[PDB]
Amino acid sequence: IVEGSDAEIGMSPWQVMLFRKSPQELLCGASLISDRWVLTAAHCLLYPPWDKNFTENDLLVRIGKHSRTRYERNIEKISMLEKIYIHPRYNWRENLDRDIALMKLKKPVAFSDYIHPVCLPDRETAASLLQAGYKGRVTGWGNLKETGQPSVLQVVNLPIVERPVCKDSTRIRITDNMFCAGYKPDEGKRGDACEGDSGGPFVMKSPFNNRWYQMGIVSWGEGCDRDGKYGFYTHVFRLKKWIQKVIDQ
Amino acid sequence: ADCGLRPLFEKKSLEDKTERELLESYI
Amino acid sequence: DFEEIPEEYL
Ligand SMILES: N=C(N)NCCCNC(=O)[C@@H]1CCCCN1C(=O)[C@@H](CC1CCCCC1)NCC(=O)O
Ligand SMILES: *[C@@H]1O[C@H](CO)[C@@H](O[C@@H]2O[C@H](CO)[C@@H](O)[C@H](O)[C@H]2NC(C)=O)[C@H](O)[C@H]1NC(C)=O
Ligand code: NA
Ligand code: NA
Repeated sequence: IVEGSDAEIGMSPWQVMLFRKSPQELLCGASLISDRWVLTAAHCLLYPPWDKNFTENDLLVRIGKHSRTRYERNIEKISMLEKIYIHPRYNWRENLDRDIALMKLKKPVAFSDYIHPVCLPDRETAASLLQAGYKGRVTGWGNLKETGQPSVLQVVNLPIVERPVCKDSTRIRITDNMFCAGYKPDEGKRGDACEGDSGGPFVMKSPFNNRWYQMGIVSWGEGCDRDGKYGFYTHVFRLKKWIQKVIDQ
Repeated sequence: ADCGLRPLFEKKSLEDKTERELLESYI
Repeated sequence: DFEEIPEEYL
């Protein structure tokens, strides 16, 4: 996260860290949507251009974390993956269209003050909150700058941007399964997700029922926190049908 | 269920330092 | 630079 701030304790209890077993390292961010399901970006698990193609056994998910590198004894919980599910129409060849994936845990994780699931939006929630100007929150343990690593989870609030503006900021083809967020140059304020933040959640707190909803997933960007550029996120609601089908199994 | 309600915040009626910024943007 | 995690997690 570039130009963000240290998260408060228990501020993002659904935050999940995808951890690589062998070379123990940070693989991506993710989110907890139930005691047995974790949501993340498809490119965190599958991305042929970089020869990335993880299997259930290549990684672990660490839930309830704050510190990036420390093993948080008595607080974080480490889970193994039973199965990975990548959206069948995930477009890694061109623009990361439908950049979403699900991971089923071998055993349900126990909720606590630091481990709690985030809500997934319904049609009305999406319709009412996904508006240009409305701010969401992005969290992650990724790079603090484009070109280092944070000590603890970082957080930044960013406004959703009008589709025309998102489109005119890049050469990449944008789809309805994406939305972009970030401040414009004339708005002064800054902030963006960066390398390592992939798969993390873009959340919004409903002013109607005061619950947190995950509206997006950190998907892609060109550089980090560059003027005239924006971060792009997977449109969670647009792909909820797939999510429900997988969970319903 | 109780999704989206944080044990250390919503559940205790405590607000985090920047959530108000989000609310204020929902004009 | 990550702290080693319990071996029980493989
Ligand atoms: N919010 C911002 N700015 N960045 C955080 C997003 C993290 N995702 C990636 O880096 C993904 C991961 C998969 C490969 C590369 N990639 C990128 O975003 C690419 C842009 C395009 C790659 C091909 C598909 C369309 C998007 N940029 C890398 C970079 O700018 O450093
Ligand atoms: C990515 O890895 C998966 C396995 O994790 C590969 O899937 C294989 O698909 C073939 C289909 O012919 C099956 O017979 C194999 O059992 C699957 N697993 C393995 C380990 O081969 C997949 O081919 C790899 N590449 C891509 C682009 O997905
Ligand atoms: Na364009
Ligand atoms: Na920018």
